[PDB]
Amino acid sequence: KVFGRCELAAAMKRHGLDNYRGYSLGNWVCAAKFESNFNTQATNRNTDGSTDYGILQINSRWWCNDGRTPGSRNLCNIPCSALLSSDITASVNCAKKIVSDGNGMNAWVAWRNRCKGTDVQAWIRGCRL
Repeated sequence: KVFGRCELAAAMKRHGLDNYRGYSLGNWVCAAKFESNFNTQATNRNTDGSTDYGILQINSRWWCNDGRTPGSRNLCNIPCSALLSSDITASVNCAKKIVSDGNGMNAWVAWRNRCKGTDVQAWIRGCRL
């Protein structure tokens, strides 16, 4: 699905993301613009061979089942392609837990560089929720 700016994210709050586990709603919409370009079908195989999946860019190495990942933990218990699907109602669950790890946003590389120190609520500005 190709999502628009203001219509790609209203569902996050529909899935519990408002100031969840201390992260502001100012910090969520920035990152996906930096991991799959508002796109759900973008998954990218790192040099590490653990292919990343979804807008979220989740790698096959620590979280989901693809089978081309040796030694994969698969803590998420979900087929990796179940993430990319037109319906995103379940992928956020693993996301909503990835941070509880105590690394929170550390797992994502874009928020730490492109979204850190930014005008984050300026990504939620101008929209109706």
